Amino acid sequence: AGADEERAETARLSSFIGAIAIGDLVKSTLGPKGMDKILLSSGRDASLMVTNDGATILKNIGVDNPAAKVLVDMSRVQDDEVGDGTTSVTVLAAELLREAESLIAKKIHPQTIIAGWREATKAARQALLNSAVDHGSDEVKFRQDLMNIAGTTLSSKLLTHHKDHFTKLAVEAVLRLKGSGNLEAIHVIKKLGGSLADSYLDEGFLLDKKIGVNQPKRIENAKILIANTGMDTDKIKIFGSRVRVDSTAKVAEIEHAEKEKMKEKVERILKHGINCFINRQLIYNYPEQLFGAAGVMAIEHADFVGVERLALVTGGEIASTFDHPELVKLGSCKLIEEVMIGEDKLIHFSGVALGEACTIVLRGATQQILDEAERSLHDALCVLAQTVKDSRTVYGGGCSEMLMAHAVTQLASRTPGKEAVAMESYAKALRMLPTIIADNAGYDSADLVAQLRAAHSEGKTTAGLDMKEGTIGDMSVLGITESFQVKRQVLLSAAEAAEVILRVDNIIKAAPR
Amino acid sequence: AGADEERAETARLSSFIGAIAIGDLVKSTLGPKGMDKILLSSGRDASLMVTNDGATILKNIGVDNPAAKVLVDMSRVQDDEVGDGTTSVTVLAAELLREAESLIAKKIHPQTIIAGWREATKAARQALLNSAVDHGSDEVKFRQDLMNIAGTTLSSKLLTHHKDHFTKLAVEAVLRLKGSGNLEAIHVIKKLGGSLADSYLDEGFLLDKKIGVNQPKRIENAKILIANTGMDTDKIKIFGSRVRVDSTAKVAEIEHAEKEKMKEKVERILKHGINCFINRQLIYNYPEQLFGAAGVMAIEHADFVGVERLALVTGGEIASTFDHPELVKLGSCKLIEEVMIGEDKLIHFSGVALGEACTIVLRGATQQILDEAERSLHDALCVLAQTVKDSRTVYGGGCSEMLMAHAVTQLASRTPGKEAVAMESYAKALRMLPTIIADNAGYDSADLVAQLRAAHSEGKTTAGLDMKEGTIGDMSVLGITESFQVKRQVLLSAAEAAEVILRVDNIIKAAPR
Repeated sequence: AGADEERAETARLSSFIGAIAIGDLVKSTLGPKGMDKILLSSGRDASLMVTNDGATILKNIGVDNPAAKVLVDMSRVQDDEVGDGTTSVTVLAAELLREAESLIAKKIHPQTIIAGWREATKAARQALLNSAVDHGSDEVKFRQDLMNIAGTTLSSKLLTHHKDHFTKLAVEAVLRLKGSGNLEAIHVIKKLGGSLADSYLDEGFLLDKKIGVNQPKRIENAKILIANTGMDTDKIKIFGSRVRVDSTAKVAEIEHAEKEKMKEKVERILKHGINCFINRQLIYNYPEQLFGAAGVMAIEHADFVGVERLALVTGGEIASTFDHPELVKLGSCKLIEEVMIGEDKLIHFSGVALGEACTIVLRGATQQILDEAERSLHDALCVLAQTVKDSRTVYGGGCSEMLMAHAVTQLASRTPGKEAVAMESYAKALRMLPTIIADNAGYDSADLVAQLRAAHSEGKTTAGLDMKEGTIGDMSVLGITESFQVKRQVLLSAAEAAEVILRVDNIIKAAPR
Repeated sequence: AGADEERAETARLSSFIGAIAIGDLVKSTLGPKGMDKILLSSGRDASLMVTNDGATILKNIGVDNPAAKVLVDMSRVQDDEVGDGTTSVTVLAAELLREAESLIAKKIHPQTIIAGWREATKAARQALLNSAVDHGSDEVKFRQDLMNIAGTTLSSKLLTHHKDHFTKLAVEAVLRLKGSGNLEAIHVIKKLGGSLADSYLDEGFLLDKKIGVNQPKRIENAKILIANTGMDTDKIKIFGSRVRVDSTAKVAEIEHAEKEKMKEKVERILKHGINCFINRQLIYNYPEQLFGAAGVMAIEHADFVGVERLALVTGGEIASTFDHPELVKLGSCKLIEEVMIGEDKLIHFSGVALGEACTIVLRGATQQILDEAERSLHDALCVLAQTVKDSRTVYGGGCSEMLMAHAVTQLASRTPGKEAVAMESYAKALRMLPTIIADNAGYDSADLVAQLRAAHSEGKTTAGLDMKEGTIGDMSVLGITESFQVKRQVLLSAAEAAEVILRVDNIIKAAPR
């Protein structure tokens, strides 16, 4: 914010360079046959993280001075709105900058060209409802639940040999989730034990905390108690001061007063039959001895985020002062256990009556490759949730991109003068995607482009790029699909992201999320 | 002393340089195709200020020694009477200085030449009587409310693709505003999302605070409580002074006394069914636990300005001590809730019975330019208030400037030789405006000048510069008009502001501190 004012040819360059740098790397990550990239960095890193998620690495690091971090930051909101699919939105935005070089020859007002985006809105709209896509998504569904798009998201991913099976699991998770109540209460955690499943579906919530060395091993017909206020007692406001006493015999009454807090907790805890206590904060030591004899399992410093999800699950409770027990607290009673899972001990909450919220647990052999499950897993939750609400999708594998390109070529001749060259340039941008997908397949890129264009022109929406084949094939059999709004938003977002580059001279940061 | 001293050519020149420097930055700003400017300076500035409105930026900063700050100050008096819309008054005054170069081809007394300023008065009258203007815009008004001047103020702003729709909305806001109420209760915030409307009109008030993580999600048949005094207790008007109590046993009573403040609050609260509590200041912790269990949503440290506006809307209240809830307070009861409109959550107050005090919330793409709208809408409220009050307007798009220019050319020849040279210089000043509006359009400036003059001299006031066409067109169809007093004052103000600089010869500065 101190200066570094750049104009026209050089200012354009800073954005232009940012777009080209990002485009080649994200480029290798598209399609069923994606390429893994290894990153090395110093200071609070430790090792090479292999991520083939075009958005995860970009979010993690803001490496340098040029403007692109905000453009990158934006893709996550897109994830919120529709998710990842396969990364492609960033690539299209970068490629319109390529013909900026052609424009120097044009030599008038770059802003005048910006008009083409006003037409770009038309292009976004024309693409919309002309694609001819899938139909159905009835609700729950028997065999269309998955073995489709999640597989596509993971096809580019290394884990597919084992994870194609657990990618399948994710849709079961979405079916329970759907109804009235938004996106809430979804939690999943990694484990180091190995099994031919690589995942377990928990009917309840997974935590990872323990009361202490002593206490009963298992509880039956468990009741749940949640307290806002801590077990600790002493200071308050209007302290009563710091004390000295006349015989050190009265210091004992102070000790006695502590016992009263212990007694209230045990006397009404017993009537309920209390099997487990969960508190989101520090716990006072005296009650700890009490809980072990009673036969009650308590949790010290339980995290608040886990608790809120649990409340929806159990049926909730009204959390206040120690009066909180019995009726003011609602507790589910199926099964609460501390269960050893092949090695690292954890606590399992299960059998929730509500059914609205559930937790997913992962297992594996034990290596860098097994850790990618955490990487892949974040991606799986978002893809499926989007598929239900949009109720619309598009054909993947580049099928969508070639058809649109045929239509846009016509447009450049149509538009007047100055607009026509700029509109034309946007059209040729779509051409690179077919080439990028073919090259990584191990087949000659030049042959692929021509054959691809002929099939899309013909009118078959299903036909697309088949990398294993090396030619063009039927995308629908493959099961590669993209959500409808991913394409709808990218067209509008690319247009509003590219325009800002030429128009604002002074950059840096501050504002909304 | 050692102070800067200048004579003849240099003294005049310092004034001369200040006028030229301002004109180049301001020229981009004028008319339906204006440019956004960002100025950065170090220290006592903090962040980038980009102001579309020319008057606001000049006032703010006194960058250097050369005099121009006083000329700038005059624009604000104009602003109270009318001000904004588009800025053109400053530009015209600056160009009058360029012809002074020709004045050296004379040499003794500029004051006889100064007769031109008197001549300028003659020019002002011609503008004010000629043309046709507009009449009514009498009060409330159904279709003449907007799609006129507000659109034009916005036209110089880039956002006007979807924005012009937003400008149209603002007149409805002024209709409620106007009356004996004066200028009060108007608040506007833009939000993340994507819709064609890009804006929502809220009959109530928009706020951004939360009681805490806990509390009911939505309140229905809401009762609103506003308190002047905080929930904090320990002071009073009579202290009971510094506290030391003979032993530790008594301090227990004091804690219990605190409970009475908690308890009084609940007893009054339950009968009413209180759904929301808003306090302007720090809030004591004990009540916070109470509100959550009850099912009441409270707001901590709410801004006072928002509160006053709300009182007029709800029906008001006598916000005193805890005796405050019930009949002494009036609470509107439609619906108060926390809503995630998109991906950012805010609290919405709506459904006010009174009907006169509304809040406007805007939707945009996701980045600065949208905040530009925050800039523009605030400006908009002032524009509408003046247009109705003035009851006078002129045609926009530079239509006004060319007509006056045709009349002034005759005047130069009409006067005797020396008067004619000075008289013609004022006349040519009007010529640059047609050129300035056309140049930012993206069309060659020279072609535009010849065609424009021919249409105005014909006798058609409505005809003007059409940037969208690339030639000239009918201004009236567009719906672009400028407030009438901007023209009276600029011509009257321009003469004496510039004149004081010339009237003093050989400015000499010396012998100070």
